[PDB]
Amino acid sequence: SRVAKAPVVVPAGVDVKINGQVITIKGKNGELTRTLNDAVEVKHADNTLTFGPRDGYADGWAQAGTARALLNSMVIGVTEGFTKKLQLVGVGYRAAVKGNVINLSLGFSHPVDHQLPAGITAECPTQTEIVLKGADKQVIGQVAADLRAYRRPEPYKGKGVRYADEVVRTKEAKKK
Amino acid sequence: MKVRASVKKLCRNCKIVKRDGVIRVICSAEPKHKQRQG
Amino acid sequence: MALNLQDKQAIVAEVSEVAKGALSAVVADSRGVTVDKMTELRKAGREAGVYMRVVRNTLLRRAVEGTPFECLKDAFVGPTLIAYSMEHPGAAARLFKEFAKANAKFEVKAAAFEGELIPASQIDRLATLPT
Amino acid sequence: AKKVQAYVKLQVAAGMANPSPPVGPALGQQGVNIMEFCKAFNAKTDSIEKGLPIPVVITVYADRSFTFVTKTPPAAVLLKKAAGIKSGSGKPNKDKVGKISRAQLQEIAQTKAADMTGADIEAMTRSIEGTARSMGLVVED
Amino acid sequence: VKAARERFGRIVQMHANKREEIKEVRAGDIAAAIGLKDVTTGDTLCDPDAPIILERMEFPEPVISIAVEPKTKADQEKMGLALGRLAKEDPSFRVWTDEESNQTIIAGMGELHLDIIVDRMKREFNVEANVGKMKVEVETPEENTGDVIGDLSRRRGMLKGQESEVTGVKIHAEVPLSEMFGYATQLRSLTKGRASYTMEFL
RNA sequence: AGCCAGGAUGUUGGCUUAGAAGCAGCCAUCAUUUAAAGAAAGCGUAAUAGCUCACUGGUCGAGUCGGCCUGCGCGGAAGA
Repeated sequence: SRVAKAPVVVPAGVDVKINGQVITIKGKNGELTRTLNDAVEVKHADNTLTFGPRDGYADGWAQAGTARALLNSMVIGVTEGFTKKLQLVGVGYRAAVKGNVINLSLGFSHPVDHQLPAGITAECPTQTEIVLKGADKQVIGQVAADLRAYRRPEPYKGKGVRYADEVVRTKEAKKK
Repeated sequence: MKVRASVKKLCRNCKIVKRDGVIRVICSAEPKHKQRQG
Repeated sequence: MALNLQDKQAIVAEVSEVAKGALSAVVADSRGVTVDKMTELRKAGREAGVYMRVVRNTLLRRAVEGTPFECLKDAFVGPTLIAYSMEHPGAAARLFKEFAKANAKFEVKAAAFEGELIPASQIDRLATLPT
Repeated sequence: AKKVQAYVKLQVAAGMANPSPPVGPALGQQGVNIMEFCKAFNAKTDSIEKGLPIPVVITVYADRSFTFVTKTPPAAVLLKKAAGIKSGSGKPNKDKVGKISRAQLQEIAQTKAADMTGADIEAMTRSIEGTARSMGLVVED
Repeated sequence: VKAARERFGRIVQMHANKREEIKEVRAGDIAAAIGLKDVTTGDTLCDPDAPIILERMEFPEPVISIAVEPKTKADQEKMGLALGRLAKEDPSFRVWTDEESNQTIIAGMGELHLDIIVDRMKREFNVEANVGKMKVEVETPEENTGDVIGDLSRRRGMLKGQESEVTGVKIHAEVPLSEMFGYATQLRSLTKGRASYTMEFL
């Protein structure tokens, strides 16, 4: 509603292609396509984007705000890309990457390999750092969470994968 | 969590969310303040 | 209690104190220390005077409404907080000195020691008057 | 390299400099020893409170030494030895909570206006007047 | 130290368990004497003229007391001799049938210590026995204060002094005597095995 | 709503004068010192630090906040 009542400042240097309800963008980095909800109306109007209630739907403004947020995320994806940083607290937790299939060494008993989707560059600056970059907020977050879910941090020492910013709620075991 | 037939805000940081119709209390301060069904 | 009526009143109630006395001061909100800015506004109240209003109700529109009747350049208050410290025995007294010397140390920042010069005269500070 | 960053309020009445033995040094975070335990308080702890309450700050700075512009004669001792009645809060609503008068106010105004000052010498005087009056009872002299 | 007369018959110096009898030991050697029926630990053996004492007069205080009973009520003589011999061997392990009622109570220095004692009783001096059932002062690192006191307040424990030294914190607490029953082991798991205490009948 | 930050140095309180700590018991004690000082907010509460009761100044461009009555709904709601 408020966010939907605001123009997307699509800079010059990215391709905008709106059609029906299916939307497509083409920036420096990648290419992003998504069909908005039926209750959303879009228009360019001189180097920007609008989202309003297409008539005959009750949550027109809600769907319009969701679409505004999604289109901004896509614009800034193709503009500057996204980047998720992941850390590995835990003894000998390596995150070696070969090709685009991370080889997570969390030492359960067995090897775990994570097949990334298309659009994720997963380098490992240190032994215990992952840096997923790419041009789609949703898939980068979802793959970072599929990783972190391998070893969610524990409350007692924090062993496991965590986002670089994630504050873990470390707690005391017991009196003993 | 807690499946009390009456969920309430036990702390200040508890929030009432209605995912899937089910009215839940989720608290990002104390995990013992996690309740399920209004 | 910085409501609309209290603003309509305190705009003139704060224009008056700087329109009858000397220039006033303004102090931002960046980092006051347990000793530095606390005891510094203490010594400000001590030496400067017991009439200075270190409070800040310096909204841009309230300023343009109340203060700008005299010295109408008060509505640029988009900058930070104001510690209004006037001076009793003439213009640019110990309060102004302390503010101008605090804008660089002994405080967070004094917002360039704003001051209020009724003249807005040519480019010269009040220093060409020796004996 | 600053003033007290080690605020740990555990120090019995000023007969001895910050008496650890009594209340118990639960505030065991103190890096102070027999080097900084007799440097400045031992030599300037006479004309403030000799057997009265004068709360000591926790200043331990990184000049590799301990020194600062210490506060004035503490109003906590001024209004408890200038009173006669050494009472205060706790039993202020039943009986004498200590003595506080205009004479004690003038005393503290002319005494503790050196370093424990506020928005005036008279304003720290009103500070000492509050530390004397909010005891819960005063002698209306 | 004992002011008595001891004599030698077999002198054995060998590996941990083996025993290679020799004829004499010189200064700087370490050997095992035999038939030495009088000297306790830390007591000085010497010729009729040599030092009355040679330092070493201090070893710790037991921290854990439990009672014990054999399978048959009347093997308590066997048990008392076993626990007099093992007590001779370990000076940090007492035994005294407290004459409050009659109960033969065993004071070691740890739960596993007393396990070792009981299984040595069952194996060497074979008597299968099942074990059973003040102003405290504690030192501990200044990180486990909250839990040790939670533990002390968890027990019927009132406290005396909230004083912290410099390499830790000295806790003082008034707790029952029928209580705590394992306070050393509770404390050791609780304190990261880095605390001592004392509980001598306020 | 979202953003630039500021709470004592009479004050272990004059305190159950064993403090039970600028935010244990505690009485109450703005305590000028103010875009602020409560002798008590979650962190250590028995105690620092670094986020900080409270409060506001600075930002920022149209609505926002809680209640009360009411309709129709939602959970409560498991058996062969």
